[PDB]
Parts: sequence; C-alpha cells; structure tokens
Amino acid sequence: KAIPKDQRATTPYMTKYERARILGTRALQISMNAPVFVDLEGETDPLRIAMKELAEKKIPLVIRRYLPDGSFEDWSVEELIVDL
Amino acid sequence: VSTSTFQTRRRRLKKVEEEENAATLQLGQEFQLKQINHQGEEEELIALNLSEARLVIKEALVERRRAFKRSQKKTREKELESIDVLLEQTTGGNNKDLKNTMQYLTNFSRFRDQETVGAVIQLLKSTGLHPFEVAQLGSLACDTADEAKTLIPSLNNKISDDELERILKELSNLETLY
Amino acid sequence: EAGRAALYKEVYNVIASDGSYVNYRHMALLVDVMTTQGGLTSVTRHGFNRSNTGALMRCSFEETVEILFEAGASAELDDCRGVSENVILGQMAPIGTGAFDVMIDEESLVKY
Amino acid sequence: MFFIKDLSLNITLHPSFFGPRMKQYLKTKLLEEVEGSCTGKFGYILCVLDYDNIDIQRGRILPTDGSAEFNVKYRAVVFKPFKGEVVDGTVVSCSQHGFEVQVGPMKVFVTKHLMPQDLTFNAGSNPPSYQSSEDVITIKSRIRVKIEGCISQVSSIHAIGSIKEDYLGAI
Amino acid sequence: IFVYQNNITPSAMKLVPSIPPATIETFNEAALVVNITHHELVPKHIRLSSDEKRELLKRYRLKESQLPRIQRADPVALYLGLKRGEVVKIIRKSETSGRYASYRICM
Amino acid sequence: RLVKALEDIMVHYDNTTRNSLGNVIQFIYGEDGMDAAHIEKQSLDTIGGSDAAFEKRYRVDLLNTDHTLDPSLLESGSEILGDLKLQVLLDEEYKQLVKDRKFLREVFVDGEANWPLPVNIRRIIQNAQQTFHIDHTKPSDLTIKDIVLGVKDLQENLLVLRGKNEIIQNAQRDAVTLFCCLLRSRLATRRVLQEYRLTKQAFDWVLSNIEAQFLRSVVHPGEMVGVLAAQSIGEPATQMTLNTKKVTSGVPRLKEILNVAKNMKTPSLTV
Amino acid sequence: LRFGEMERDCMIAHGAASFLKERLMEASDAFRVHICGICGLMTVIAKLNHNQFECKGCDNKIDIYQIHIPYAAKLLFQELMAMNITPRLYTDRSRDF
Amino acid sequence: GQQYSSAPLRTVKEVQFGLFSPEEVRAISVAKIRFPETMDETQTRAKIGGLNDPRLGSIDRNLKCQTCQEGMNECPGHFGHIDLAKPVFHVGFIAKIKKVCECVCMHCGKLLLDEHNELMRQALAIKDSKKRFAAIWTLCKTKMVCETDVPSEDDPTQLVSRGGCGNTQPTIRKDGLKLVGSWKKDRATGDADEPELRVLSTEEILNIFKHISVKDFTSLGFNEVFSRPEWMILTCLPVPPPPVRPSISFNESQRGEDDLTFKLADILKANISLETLEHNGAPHHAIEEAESLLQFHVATYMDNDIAGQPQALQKSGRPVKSIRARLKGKEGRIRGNLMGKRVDFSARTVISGDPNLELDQVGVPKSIAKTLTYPEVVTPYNIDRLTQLVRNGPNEHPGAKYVIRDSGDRIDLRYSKRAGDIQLQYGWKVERHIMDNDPVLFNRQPSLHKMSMMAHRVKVIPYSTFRLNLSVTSPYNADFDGDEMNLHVPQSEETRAELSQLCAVPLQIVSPQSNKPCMGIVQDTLCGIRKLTLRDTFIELDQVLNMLYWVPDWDGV
DNA sequence: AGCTTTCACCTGAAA
DNA sequence: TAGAAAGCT
Ligand SMILES: Nc1nc2c(ncn2[C@@H]2O[C@H](COP(=O)(O)CP(=O)(O)OP(=O)(O)O)[C@@H](O)[C@H]2O)c(=O)[nH]1
Ligand SMILES: [Mg+2]
Ligand SMILES: [Zn+2]
Ligand SMILES: [Zn+2]
Ligand SMILES: [Zn+2]
Repeated sequence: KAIPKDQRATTPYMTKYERARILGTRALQISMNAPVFVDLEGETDPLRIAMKELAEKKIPLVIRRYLPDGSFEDWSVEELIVDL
Repeated sequence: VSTSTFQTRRRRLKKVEEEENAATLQLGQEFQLKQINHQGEEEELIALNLSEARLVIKEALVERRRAFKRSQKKTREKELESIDVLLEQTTGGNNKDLKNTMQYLTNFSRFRDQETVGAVIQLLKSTGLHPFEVAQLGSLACDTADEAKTLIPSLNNKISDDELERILKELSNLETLY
Repeated sequence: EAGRAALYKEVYNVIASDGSYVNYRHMALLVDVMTTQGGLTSVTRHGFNRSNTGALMRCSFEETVEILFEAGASAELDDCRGVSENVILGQMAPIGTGAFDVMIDEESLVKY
Repeated sequence: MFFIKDLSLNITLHPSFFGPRMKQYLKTKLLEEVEGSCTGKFGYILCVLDYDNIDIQRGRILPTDGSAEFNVKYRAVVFKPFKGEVVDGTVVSCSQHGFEVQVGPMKVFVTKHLMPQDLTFNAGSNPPSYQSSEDVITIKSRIRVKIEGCISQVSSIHAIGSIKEDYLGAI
Repeated sequence: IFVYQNNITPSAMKLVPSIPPATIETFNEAALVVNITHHELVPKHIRLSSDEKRELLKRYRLKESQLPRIQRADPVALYLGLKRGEVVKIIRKSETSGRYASYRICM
Repeated sequence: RLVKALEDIMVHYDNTTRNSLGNVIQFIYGEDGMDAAHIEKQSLDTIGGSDAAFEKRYRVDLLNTDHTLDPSLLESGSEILGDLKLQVLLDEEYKQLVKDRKFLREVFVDGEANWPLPVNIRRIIQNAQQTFHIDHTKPSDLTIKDIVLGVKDLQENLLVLRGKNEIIQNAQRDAVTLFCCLLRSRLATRRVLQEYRLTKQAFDWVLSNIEAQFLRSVVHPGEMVGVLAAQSIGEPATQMTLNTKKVTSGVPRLKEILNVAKNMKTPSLTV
Repeated sequence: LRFGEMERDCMIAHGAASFLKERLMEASDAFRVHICGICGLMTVIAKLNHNQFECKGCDNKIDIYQIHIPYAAKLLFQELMAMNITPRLYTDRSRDF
Repeated sequence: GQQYSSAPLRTVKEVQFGLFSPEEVRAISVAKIRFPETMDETQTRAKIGGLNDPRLGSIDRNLKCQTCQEGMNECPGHFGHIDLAKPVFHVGFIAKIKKVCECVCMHCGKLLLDEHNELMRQALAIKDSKKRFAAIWTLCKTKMVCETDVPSEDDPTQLVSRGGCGNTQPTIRKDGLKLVGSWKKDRATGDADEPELRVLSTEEILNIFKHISVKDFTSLGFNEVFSRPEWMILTCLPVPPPPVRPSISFNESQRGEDDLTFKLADILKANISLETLEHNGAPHHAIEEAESLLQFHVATYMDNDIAGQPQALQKSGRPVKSIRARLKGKEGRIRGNLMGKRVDFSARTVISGDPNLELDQVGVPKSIAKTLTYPEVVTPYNIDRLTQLVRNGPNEHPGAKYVIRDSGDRIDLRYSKRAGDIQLQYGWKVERHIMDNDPVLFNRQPSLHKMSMMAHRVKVIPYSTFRLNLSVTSPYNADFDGDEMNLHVPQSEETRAELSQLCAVPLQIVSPQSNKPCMGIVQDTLCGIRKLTLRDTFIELDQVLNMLYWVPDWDGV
C-alpha cells in the first residue's frame, strides 16, 4: 500500500543482504559507465568506488522493504545505519 | 513498449466481445463517459472542439518553450506561420501529425479567443449531453436543429428542437469573424 | 503443544546420541513446521508435499507429473512466491538479496 | 471528438544517465516515443501536456543490468476517429475511384459511390475534379464527411466516408 | 457438559446439536481422572476475545489461514471448549528467550 | 526431504518466520530473534548455589553497618550509609534479582546454568578492565543511581521488535526476557563495585558495548532459515554414517521420526 | 560441470539471490520467448525483424510480452502442453495476499 | 545470441494451470498433421507438408521457420494438431473421469446429491477445491439412483421435487483404459441376480460431462474458464513441434527421428485406420477394435509406464519413452534439467593443500585460468589495462580470449585478423582471463552445508591441482587422497559482490549450524603448536629472528 | 468395516 | 528396496 516514513517499523540498520546488494548494484552501474557521486581518490575498481560511495552515504539508492502482506517501507542508503 | 491507461480490466482468457464503435455514443472501452484520472479519482471524459483543442495544444507547447528556455539557463493566415514557429521550437518535427493537426485546427477553428471558447463551453455544458455531442455541437456549425440532429444522430430525443435551435443561434453569435 | 515438545525431545535425542550439537532454533523450526498444520504433518511425499504451496514448487519433489496433471484439472494458480518456482522460471528469487527492491531517488541523485 | 486521455509509458534508462539531468532526459525520451505516436487503442497521440508537471515516480533498478524502469504517468491530446462521426476537412487527391479528404492528422477517403450519382468525375481538368449540376469538388476544396468505417494501420488510422446523405458534401 | 460413565448411544447423541445458541459437550469420565493441563509438556493456553483476535491479526498483518492451527479435537481445545475460529495464545518458557508467545486458531 | 520441506521459510521484515503461503511458522526467529552465529554459551550466575551465597553476592543494605558497600568501593560510601531513598533502589534491585532466580529455576528445571546467549558480557567487562587499567585498590566514581538506573536504561534499548503497540511491544519484552535475566545477574551494584571494580567511564563503556553487540546479534530479514535449519539437522545425520534401556537410535530413529511412523520399533513409557 | 539440486540449496541458504539466477540462466540454459497477454502461452508468431507479433486465436497484435526463462522451462511448458495441460504465464497478478 | 525484440520485457508473476479446450488446440495450431509420413517429399530430402513442418517448427538449420521467419535459435516450435476420429480418455484423467461419473447422473448430468441432503450441503461448504471434491465423491459414490423427488427441508410426508430423471446408476470399475459399469436392474423387484453389463463409450461420458451444469462442476474440482470436465477427454490432439521431438539428422541422407515422432506417427496411422473403417463398410467389431488401438497409442504417447502391463515397446524390444518419463525426477526436466543444470564458466580438478596460502585463497592452475573468462566493461578506469590484456593474447597468462563490441558480435582474439590492430571503445566487453584476487565459488559435493560452497580469492599457480588452505579443509569435508573440487566463476560485478559480501571464507568462520567456529588449526600445525608451547621449549636467537620475519604483520620489534 | 491391494529409494566424476 | 494410502471381499 506504502507505509509512511513516520509509521515505519523495520530495522533502522541495513541488512547484510541490502549492503551486499547496494554495493553490487553501484559496482555494476559504475562499471556500466554511470556517474560516480564521490571523489575517486585514485580508485579504479567499481566495487571499491561503490564502498566509497556507501561510506559517504552518497549513493542515491532506495531500499523498498516489502512485507509478508504486500505493503512496503522505503528507506534511503543515506539513512540506513551500517554497523556491518 | 507502448502506452497504457487508467482502465485496468483483466480479460483473463475470455477474449472479445469487440462491439463496434458508432455515434450511438458507443465509443471505445477507453472512451468511457465514466473514466479515471491518475490521481485515483473518477473523472468525466474530455472531449474538445476545434479551438478548445487548438488553444489546449498551443498553450501546452507555449509553456514547454517556457520550461525549455528556463532549463537552458544552466489573424488565421498569420496564426499559421506563428504556430509553425512554436512547433519548430518545441516538437520533434518528425511528428508530422501534430503539424497537420495544428494547420487543420488553425483553419477549421470556430472560436479565435480563450474568452469566446470559454463562453461557448458555458452555453454548451448547461445541456447535459455526452461530451462527444457537446464537443461536436461546438466544432460543427449547424442551422436547422435538423442539420444538427442529423450530423449528431446521438441527440435525436435528447433536446427540444427549439432549445437546440436556441443554442445554435447563440453559438452563431459567438463565431469570431476571422 | 505437548506433541511439539515430545517431537523435539525425540529429535534432539537423536542429534545428541552421536554426541553432536545442533543449536535449538534449527530443530525447533523443523518441529514447529511439522506441528503448525494442526497435527503431525510428516516430512514425506504425502505430508508436506500435500499442502497448498504452489504446483511448480510441489512438483519439484516426488509426484512430479501427477501433481502437474492435477494442477491442470483443478485449474491451480501459482503464486510464484516459492524459491523453486523462481528457479524453474529463471527469475531472481525473493531470497536474501532478492527480499527487497532497489530504487533511484532523483531527489537525492540531484542533492549530490 | 479530440480527447484528453491520462496515460503511462514504462521507460528503461541506461545507468550512464543516472546523473542529475535525469528527469530532463526521461521527459524528453517520453516525448520521443509517445508524441507523434499512433495506436489503434488511443488513436493519434499528438501532443503531451503539462511538461513541467510530468510524474516521474521512483525507478526500480533491474535485476541483472544497471538499467532502471520508470512508469512515467502523463496526460495528452488524442484524436481517435469513429464510425458515424461527421468531419469537416479539405480534399487532397482525386481519381475515378473518389477523393481523399484530410481531417486533422488522418485521411478519410470518399468513393465515387459514397457520393451522389449527379457528381461525376472529370479527368480533363487541372487538377482532377468532381463536377455536379451545382458545385465542383477539387484538390483544395472543403468538405463535411460522415465516417462510415475505420482501419487501425501502424502509423495511421485510415477511413472511408459518405457525402451522399443529407447535410453532407461540399461547404 | 455431560460427563458419561461408559457410553452415550448414537440415538441420544443426535440431540447434541438440537438447541442453538446453547452448546452441548460430552466428556468420558475416564479421560477426566487425570488433568492433561497439569502435565509438564502442556503449556498455558488462553482463549482470545473477538476483539483480542481482530487485534492479533491486524498487528501481524495476517489472514486467519496464515495462523498456526489447533485441531477442534485437541485435548486442550476440548478442555477450554474452543470453537471454530477461536484463537489460543500459547505461552511456553523458551531455552532461548525465557518466555515465548505462540498462537493457534481453531479448525 | 528436509530441505524440500523447509526451503521457502525465511525471516520477513517483521522478524516473523514464514513460508510461500506466508503462513507464520515462528512468530520471532528461534523464539529470541537472534542469529545463531552471534551466540556463545554464557553462565546464568543467578540460578545456582545456596540462597546464602546469592544473598552474599547480590545483597546491598545501606542501613546495616556490615552490609553497606565499604567506602573502599566508591567515594560515596561514607555519605551513602543509612540513605532510605537509595536503599529503596537497592531493595528494588535485590527484589528483582530474586524474582529473576525463581523464573530461571522455572525454565531450566535441572538447574543447568550454561546457556547459548548473545553478547559475551564476561569478555566485555574483561576487555573494559585492560582498556581502562582498573585499579583494584582505589574507589569508584560511580553512584548507586549510576549503576541501578543505567542498567535499567540499557535494557529499554536492547531492541529485537520495533512496532508501537501492546501486541508487538509485549512481544519485544518476551524476546529479551532471558538476556535481561543474565544482564541483571552480571550488572548488579555489589557485583559491579566489588568484583569488576569498574569506574564510571568503564561502566558507561560496558553499557554502550552490550547495546551495540546486542543489536549486531539480531537475525537479518531475508535470512534463509528454512534451508539453514534443514541442512543443520541434515549434515550431522550424514557424518553419523559416512565415517568409521536399548532403544532404536541414530539414522533409523530419525527416519522413524520424520516419516511420523505409527508402528514404531522400540515404543516405551517412562513412568 | 553440474550445479545440481544440492548446490542450488547452499546458494539459497546464503541469500546469493542473483548469483543463483546467474548460474541457472546466463551461465547455462537462458532463452527468450514471446508470450500472449490473453492466454499466457508461447503461441506468439514473433517476426522480430518486421516488428509484427501475433497470436491468431486471440487475434492479439498488441498485448505481447517478451520473457526470459531457462530453455528447459520453455521445453517443460511445450511438453506439458503436448499432454493437454495449459501452463498459462502471466506478467501481472490478481490474487494479492 | 538472440536478437532485439520490440515487445516489452516482463517476468512471470502467475502460472495459471488449466486444460486445453479442443477449440483452442485448433485455433493456436499452425498446421494439421494429416500424414504419418515424416518428411522426404516422396524420398526428396525436405520436410513433408503433412507431419514435422506442414508450417510447424523447422529442421534444416540452414532454413528459416515456415511461420515466424526466425529459424533455429530464436524460433521456439509452433504447435500442430490432429483431429482424432473418436474421442479418447487422457491417461492421467482416467481416474478423475471415473470419479466424475461416480458423482453425477449418467443420463441427465445433474449431481447425484444436492443442497436437499444435509451431509452434501456440509461437504459443499468446504472451501478447498480438492477437499470439497473429496467429500462430494465419497458421498455420491453410493447414491445409485438419480432422484426425481427428495424429502423436503422441513418434513418427510411432503417430499420436494428437485431435478428430474429417475434412472438407475451404473457401478463403474476400470478394465484398464476402458470404463465399464453394471446397472443394478429390477425384474420382479430383486434382480441382479444377473445385471446389465455394458461398457461406457468415451463419446457417451463426453456428452454426459457437457451437460454437467457450470454450478455443478464448479462444486466439483473444476473451473468454467480453464478446466471444464469435458476437456479431460481428448478430441483434438496437440502436435508438439521439433524442439520437443528433435530430428537428430546424422551425416546427410539419413534421418534420426525421436521416439515421440514415431509415437505420433503410430497415433496418426491408428487414426486413419479408424477414420476409413467407420466411413467405409463398418464391420462394427473392427471399429471398437481400431478405436481401442487409438486410445492405447494416445495413452502410451503421454504415459508408457501404465499398470495394465503391455509395455508398448519400440521394434527393438526397448519401450517407447513417454512425455511423462521425460519430466520424472532425479534426471529429467524438473529435477535434473531445471532444479539442477550443467553450467558454463566452471572448472574441476584434483585438490592438494598448501600451508603458504592464505585461508581465503585458492590455487588455480595457469591452464584453468587461461580457460576461464570474466566479461569486463571497457571503462576509462580499465581502458588501458584491458587493451594490454587484449594485446597479450589468449595464449599467455594475464590476457584475454574475446572482445565483444556494442555491435553484440564476438571478436575471437584467437584467430581474428585484427587481433593486434584492435583499439577498444567504452561500452565494449573484454572477456579476460581469471586473475589473482577475483572472487570464485569453490565446492565439494556432498554439499550438505551452507559451508560446502565458499567464495575464495584466485591466486594463479603452476601444476594441475587446485591448491586450498589446510584449515579450510574441515568445512568442505575435503582431504587430498584423490579428491577433486568444482570452481564456478561469477560473471557480473553484481554476482562478485554477492560472493565477496556474503559467501567468503572469512565470513563463514563461525558456524550458525552449531554456534561454534567451523574451521581451526589442523594436523601439522596442531601437532607442532603443542610441541612448540611446552614450558620446556626454547628457541635460539638465530631462529627467533626467522620465526619473527615469517609472520607477515610483525611490528619490526 | 479390517485385511487386501496398490503405489519414492545420497551428491558430484567416469566408460 | 519396505512402508503408507488408496480400495477390496
Ligand atoms: N555423499 C557421498 N560421499 C562419499 C561417498 N563415498 C565416499 N564419500 C566421501 O569420502 C570421504 C571418506 O573417504 P575414505 O573412505 O576414502 C576415508 P579414509 O579411510 O582414508 O580415512 P580416515 O577417516 O582418515 O580414517 C568422506 O568425506 C565422504 O564424504 C558416497 O557414495 N557419497
Ligand atoms: Mg578423500
Ligand atoms: Zn493468445
Ligand atoms: Zn517459427
Ligand atoms: Zn438423471
């Protein structure tokens, strides 16, 4: 249906899977000659540029966390805590 | 990839009945009196008269030029050359349909001004006809209520010959004298 | 509820017979799984594979064709929610990495 | 006639365009595809309205390639002809068979037989003409036609019309 | 509730569903000798009100089916006089959490 | 069979455990919501020993001249004596520690103290000791309120389930129940001050670590527990064979079980 | 080499969703069919050169989709079809739950 | 490599199972399938406009398809049909067909029980499409008379007249492929004593089924849209296309048609016998003979491994392989071709352990590294490196095997005349060699663990073995007594991340299975660790210095 | 009704 | 290779 940002209930922390998937996504996109959102401080591997992008929370990606019933919670990589 | 609509209907396996379209106001499945705007709300079908239409496109194309030069920061025979300029600026040009449509609308337009077209819209939307009839009464000029009820056969019982003949008189008064 | 306890007691008793240790949760889940349907639903061709999970998922174990013939007869609708049906269809399963969707936010994409 | 329909196209962007001039490209790609388009379903899609307020929505990144799919919600001006519709148009061509009339983006053709008998063809005229005991239909003349039937055809919707019935013909 | 010694004939038992909304139950004296509820492995089962249930379902975004199920015939479902659709909140002590709340809808 | 029977079960974004149907198998994964990887067998000190030894370890009586904390333990020791207000906070403490004990003895009935639990608290305090160079001579800068209250506060933050409502919030309590028992057992006032000899910074750092360490320990929605558990029971059953009263046991009893065999080989009651 | 049923299982246990798809499709089987949006079958005459796509016996020349499935599943589908079973494939849903 | 298609690309969200309506079979069919003659237009090598391509799929390879112009790869087959002379039971539904008859009146087509009966309205209540039919059947099997009037839902004196038809109901049993009943009879109230023993024709059951009310059949398993009961009986048989039954055309002027191509021919043959048999001078017994033969051929085509013994064997003694058998598990479609697959980008060799290897690495032989390829996108980052691998060739280690343009056409660096003179271009793919520190999936079947498959770091080495670290032995259950292991290479920057971020050896160190670490110090290292750490053990400075240097992270202290 | 009658079996590697 | 769920006299 789309749960509102206030009514959100999921882990405020990023799942091991989300992290693996965002890094994998950015890497694949960076590789496909996409715009890099951070200062490549001499970086040339997309997966390291991806982690760099993720460490500065400068990844424009949004995790749609679907729930059993079907409803979902949208979270930003900019707001998901990375204790991983 | 092609365009879709607000009408969601699921014809699972059960293909057809593709009942023909006529001026028995039996328009498409898509062209329903009871349609839905993409804000989720139900909305009546939007039918235009050759001027109500001309003014719509011209306006949208004009505001496109506005936005395009904003994002760039970092007399009938006379209106045809005028519109030709706007299209060369806003439209892809390859869209030869819109060029033809704009020339047709410019030459066959019944009402020159947004005040006139506005006023036409009042007069006609009083009737309680089906947007198609309402647009057709506006875009086609008739004299006898018979001239009308023959070309718009959908009317036939919908309005008093006299009342329709009253509207037709009023519409004739509005016609902007090119 | 007591049946469940006995079921695990007896399960655990086999794991600990060889001496080996398996963390509670695991056996607890298999026990709970067998238990939930209301009675003792077996880990057999006619116990779990008899439930209402997708036809394509169930057909990937024991009654392969027989299932698919009944699928046609009762005009079953496959959810395409199960791992197996996705493996069959060659789609990314809704497992770990696939349990959520990724999107671009033009808003933030402009902020940076 | 001439409708204002609410429509939606699913456009897929390559990750190379995941820059800030994104919505800008997406909106221009919509107008690439949709504008000028002709479907049998919605007819001619001539002009996309309210360019400034086109609904982008979040684009879902496609599983094995970086591309992201956007269902771009929009609104446009459409012209979809119908049988029984009366249309005002200008002649284009003229033959022994009839004359083709230009009505907006599409062409309605009228058979020698979908015309009153008295209106006969005249080959020996520059350009060809249809002569009646009163008026003459030729290449530039204006006509009010009754659409008899339509054929949904790739990039067009051609149609056949009558000028034999009452209150129809040249004007 | 009708506590019978040895048996109730199938002649008599046809009178059991005769008087609704009132409900009739039959218990064999021999079963009752010992309380099953008192047993080590049988935990605290609790009946849920229509309101309690509506909420449980709402809170976990569930369809009645999606709930773990208790049989109508369950020694405990009988004890508590459960009816089709009624929910039990089952409280066991866990070696992992300390206390764990389960739920069983009736069949 | 075990895998095909479990495959489709995983932790959904509500800490629930469900199949293809979305039918609830477990309400919270492994009745505690923790990932097995982040669990170590910890000792529940509270459970065993004489009610005498329990009293000795956990009891603080600021009103009795012998049962107060000697001002060798903390600076406050002198001024702490006889305080009725503070002594209600310690009576509160010791009355919960007793409650905890009676509950633990309800759960683990044989008095078994070693249980697999998240966050190694023994290690955290050990690591705090070398991290801060704890002086087993000088007195602590802690208050009785610094301890009793701080631990109470840490507990409210040990989140497994998030939702705002009774059903969910009451379930949150239930999940963290046993850990808290351990937390309180290992962070009582007498214990912190006499045994651990922690400073305020030390104790504040111990709390911030249990907090983080705990939050790390919770299962990740998406975790494929169907297969995980099926393989976890499955793999050992293979090394039972594939390598080198008298009841039916091993692979045959297991086979007997899974099949839910009616006519079993060695049936017996233990009266 | 074989990435057998057992190999699939560890891949599931792991959560490696995409990697599992990659082995099953790109690193193996993978095929592209054209399906009808009415009767979810491979009936579609795909003249992908003249951009014509038809499913006579639906007379559908519009509601056609392109789908990526293992050639084994394409096979399995045709096989079940040959045995009078319709395994209709739909790109949308209706049940919800 | 399949071509660009306009059609919007989507995924399957629902699989709607059902039955083919003979009307559908006809509609969708691109041909019938008139002749048993395979091909050879009167010995002329080329398909016959009768069986396998009377518009169908396509053999030849160097011949585009007759319907879609695609041909071979890109062209799935196009279904055919065969109008059967007499209706025949579908071998699977044979039981449901019977169970349906057992529930309805064999004359009017109305349920043997209804809402007037108590148990029936209770069984009809059941929401489950199978459990409903289950209870409905067990109730209606015993009702041997279609009732005209039934006692009212109030009193036994005034009996309510439901549907008509009084007719006695036959007692059905199967004689294998034949459904035969025994009508109770009446004669002076008693009799049987000797009943009426007629065999039920496919065509009769068919007609009774057609008359079963939508409401009636929907109360049974059925569905008015996808699965009507009448569709269990085969009238129009769908002819599968070549992809299903390939012509393995060996050498040139020699066939090699599939079992199914012969079985369909057998069916075609059996049909024309029956067709002319009944059109011509019908010697009636010879028809019920040519009929039973068609019912068998159509039966064994789908399932050859039936209970009623005749194995229907190919003239070689060997049985004909049914469609059913193809799908049947542990090998065959579902289990062996779909749940499990043979895969590209995979390698297997004999394993031997290395002590001077890091835990997370895998020794990969130079040969295997020179064989295995990763697709890299020419990005300004690698644009330089890549051209050098491309220049290096596919024969010498850090090198590449192919360059794939935007133009989606493979450059075989191995043979290509432009192998040197090949300037790259962003957006191209260089299929390079597997190099040091690329993630790979290492495996040892068994495969009973999450841990029996872990992601390692490539470290290319000489000699033909996979060199794994000894402490990572225990989680695979590996030893070096002749053991081999599999290696799979990811292909996307996405799938690499999957391996690196989830399945890597260091991540797997602590087992969730037993909440204990699944790897440790083993053998030599375990033996020598005791031996080294005794109170008695002392090391001279000369060696201490060597031991120190040997530790890679030693402070220098 | 009770005995009869009826209906899957480890993973990869091989010739 | 041996164990349950259909249906048999
Ligand atoms: N899944 C299977 N694993 C098998 C099979 N045959 C052998 N093995 C594997 O072989 C390994 C045992 O090998 P051996 O019998 O050659 C052992 P060995 O006598 O040299 O050893 P010790 O254990 O060191 O005393 C063990 O890891 C099993 O997983 C089989 O049929 N299936
Ligand atoms: Mg070995
Ligand atoms: Zn179709
Ligand atoms: Zn073809
Ligand atoms: Zn009857």
